[PDB]
Amino acid sequence: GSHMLIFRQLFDQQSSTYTYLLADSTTREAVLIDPVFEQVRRDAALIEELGLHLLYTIDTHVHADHVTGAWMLNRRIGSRIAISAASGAEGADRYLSHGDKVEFGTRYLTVRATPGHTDGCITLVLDNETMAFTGDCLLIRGTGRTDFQRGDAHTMFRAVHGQIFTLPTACLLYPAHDYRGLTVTSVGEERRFNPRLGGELCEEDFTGYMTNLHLPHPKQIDVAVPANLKCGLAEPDWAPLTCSFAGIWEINAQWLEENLRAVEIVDVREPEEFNGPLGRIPAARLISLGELAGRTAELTKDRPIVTVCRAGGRSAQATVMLRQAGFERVANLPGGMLRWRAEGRVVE
Ligand SMILES: [Fe+3]
Repeated sequence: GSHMLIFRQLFDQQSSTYTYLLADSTTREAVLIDPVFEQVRRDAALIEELGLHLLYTIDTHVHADHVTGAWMLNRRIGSRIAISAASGAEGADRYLSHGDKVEFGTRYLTVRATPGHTDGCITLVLDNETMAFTGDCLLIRGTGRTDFQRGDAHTMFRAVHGQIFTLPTACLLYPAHDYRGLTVTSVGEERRFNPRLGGELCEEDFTGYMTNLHLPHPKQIDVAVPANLKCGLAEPDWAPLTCSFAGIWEINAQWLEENLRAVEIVDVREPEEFNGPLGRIPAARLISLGELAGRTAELTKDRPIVTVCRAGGRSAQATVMLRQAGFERVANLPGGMLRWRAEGRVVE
C-alpha cells in the first residue's frame, strides 16, 4: 500500500448532508469536509477509532441547512478551520482561493472556485483527479438552488461547465447533499445526463429551469447562515467519559477504581460468573442482564451507574436499557472484568 486514501462518507439524516473524512493511510493525517454540528461527537469518535489526526475541517460553502461543526471540532480536537475567502465567513484559520492545496500527509485536495449556489462555493479535487467534492454546486442529476445567498444561475452554469465538467470523465463526484439515497456520480454521467445543464443544454435553458423550481423557503437559513458566517460559533461531566463510535458512553477505568464509592456498579453477568474466577469489583451489585429491564426500580437515582460484564458487551447493552428506562448518568466499563483483571485492579 503506502499513502493510500482512507475515505469515509457519512450522512446526516436531519439535513441530508454528506460529510467526507479523508486521510493518508501511512501518516494517518486527515481532513473532514463539511462536518455537521449535530454529528461532532460521531465524527470525533470515528477519527479516534481509525487512529487519525484531523488537521483541517473544510467547508465547501456557507451552509444554509445546518450549522458547521468546524468551530466545535477546533475546540475539541484542535483541527484548523478552512473555508473559501469568497464566502465572507469570519473566524477561520485558513481562507481558500482557487488553486490552493489542502495537504494531508503526501495527499492533497486542490481548490476550484465554483460559485453559483452561493458566492463562496468551492470544489475540492483529489490530487490524482479520481474524485472531487462538489458541495452544493453540482448534485447527483441536479444542482444546488440559486435563489439565496447571492446565488446566480448564470454563474452556476459557468462554474459547472468550466470547473467540474472539465475534470476527467471517470472522475467521481461527491456532493454535499442528496435526498434520494444516492451517494456518488461521475463527470461523464453528469456531462451527459444532468437534466438541468448536461447534454446540449445551454445557459438560458438552465436559467429557465432554475427560475421555475419554486422551492419552499429554506427552513434553517435564518439560523444557519449567521452561525456559519462565524464558522459555527453558537457533555457528561460526572466522570471522565468518552463516547464510542457505536454510541456507547465508556468510563475511564483508572478513575473508576479511584472513585468506586461515587457510582453504583451494576454487574450484569450471570450468577455463576459473578461468583467465578474473574472475581468482582468491590460493592458490585449483581443484576443479570436478562433481569435488569424488570428490576430498574432497585437502582438509585442519586448516583451514576457503571455497568460491568465479562468483556464489555453485555454491559454496553445494559447502558441502552438503562437509558431507555430514563437513567441519564450511565456508562459502560470498557473491556469488562477481563481487562480489569489484566490490569491488576482491585477485586473482592
Ligand atoms: Fe448549500
